[PDB]
Amino acid sequence: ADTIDATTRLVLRSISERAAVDRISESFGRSAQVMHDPFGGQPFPAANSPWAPVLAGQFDAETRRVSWETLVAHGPSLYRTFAGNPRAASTAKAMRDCVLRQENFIEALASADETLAWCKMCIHHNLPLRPQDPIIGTTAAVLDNLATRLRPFLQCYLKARGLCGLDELCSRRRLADIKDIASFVFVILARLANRVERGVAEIDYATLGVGVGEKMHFYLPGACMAGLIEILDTHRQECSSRVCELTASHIVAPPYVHGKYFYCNSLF
Amino acid sequence: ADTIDATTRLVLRSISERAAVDRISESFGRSAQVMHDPFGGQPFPAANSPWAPVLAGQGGPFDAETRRVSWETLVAHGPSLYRTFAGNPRAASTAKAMRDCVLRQENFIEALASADETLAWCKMCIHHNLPLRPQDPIIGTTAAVLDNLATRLRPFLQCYLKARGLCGLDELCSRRRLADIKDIASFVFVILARLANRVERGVAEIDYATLGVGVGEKMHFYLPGACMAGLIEILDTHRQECSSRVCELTASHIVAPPYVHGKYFYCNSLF
Ligand SMILES: [Zn+2]
Ligand SMILES: [Zn+2]
Repeated sequence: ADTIDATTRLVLRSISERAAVDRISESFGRSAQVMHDPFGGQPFPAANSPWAPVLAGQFDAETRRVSWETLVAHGPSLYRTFAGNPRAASTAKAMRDCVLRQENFIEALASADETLAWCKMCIHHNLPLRPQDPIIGTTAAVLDNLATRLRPFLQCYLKARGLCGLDELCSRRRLADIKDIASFVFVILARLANRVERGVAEIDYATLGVGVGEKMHFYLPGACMAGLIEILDTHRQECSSRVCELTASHIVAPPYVHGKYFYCNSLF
Repeated sequence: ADTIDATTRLVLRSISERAAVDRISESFGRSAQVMHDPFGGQPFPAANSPWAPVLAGQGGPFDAETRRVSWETLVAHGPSLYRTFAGNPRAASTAKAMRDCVLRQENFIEALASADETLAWCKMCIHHNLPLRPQDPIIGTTAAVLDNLATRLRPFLQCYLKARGLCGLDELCSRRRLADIKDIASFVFVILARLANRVERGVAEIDYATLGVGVGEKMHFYLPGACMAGLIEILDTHRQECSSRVCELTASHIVAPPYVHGKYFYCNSLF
């Protein structure tokens, strides 16, 4: 019969023996210490780089904003910085992974666009797509973030479109399944993340839906953000579910209104 | 061959034709307006309820210290809130929808607290021999705290679970077997996955066995606060058995989330 074994039950209760405010502050202190100088004195070289501000171990969207034209011109420089500094890149990748997994909804949308715009730029210049660089390497993080936030909404929305469920889209990972902006974002990110996870040497352009001799003309920078905000707004015109309208609305307008009832902690 | 069809490419490119700063302000306005009075005329009745503060469309952010209860207080006052949930299905569905959104956007410490809130609530129901109902706002949003914690801890747990000789995160949440529980991490994810599964299957009431509790038993193995205390602990101690620098970095940044590095640009050509 399936059950929690006796010894494990003791392990779980024994948590109380080592739980205390003091112990918590000491444990936090050790993690805080790690975050003080994570690059350990081997940051990205920033000499003569236009990306120096974001290469340092020192984020405001508007402050770090670039036009597409600027990304085309200076993109290769950042690409070369990533490729030429493996230790810093692994550091950066680890940190970026955590950032993307805790970003709010608007921030997550921007990270999705940062990812695809970065791929668009590489394809524009006929550069290989490098799974090991910090941006492509953390595709799964923004995918996971967006899936967690949008899953309830997409359960209804994707049904209205007559499309596969979110889980199905992300497991099938077929270009042929893309029929709207939601399926585009999740299928492409899922395809990209899957290639990264398998540890391929480089990522085929077809992964991004780009054929031989073509470029990523069907994606414009900002489309993830603009597109997903729009359907969160417009789906209510075709849907009679109040629960759905609340869900869509609260994603777009996140200030807390209701839903927490108590905090109970007997241990510290 | 596998390709993005031409019709869909038209749809995708047309996003630009409608994208504008104004349009975004208008859309945000419509969502903000819904959130002005989400219970829309049918709030929880709160007369002579000790839970009145958290039953209204509150005016400001949830305060963990103000809304703190001892286990003894939860046992005493729990049945009242339970009765309010069960007695007001329309208000409860509204509450459940909002809580689901909250839990899916909470930060790591908040997520831990919501896991304990969920399990302590279950333990209180079991204490009183009350049915576990999927329509209950707290039980009903189990999947939300599950998804959030999984998103945040997945890279850490890949290494940690392997060191403990346990199943992977995905396997744990797929198999959903009590026999796979051998530590706090597997406990939290297996139990939440089991509970979330019963919720989505729309059962009348959820068997206590779902939470690993047999006939007449009281969930002795769970102490309120164990999710938060336990998971904070392993994020601290795993580095002692693991030689990986980047794993230590991952664990530390989860515990200490202020931004340091990792974002490179913002590019939006549409608005
Ligand atoms: Zn809907
Ligand atoms: Zn490790």
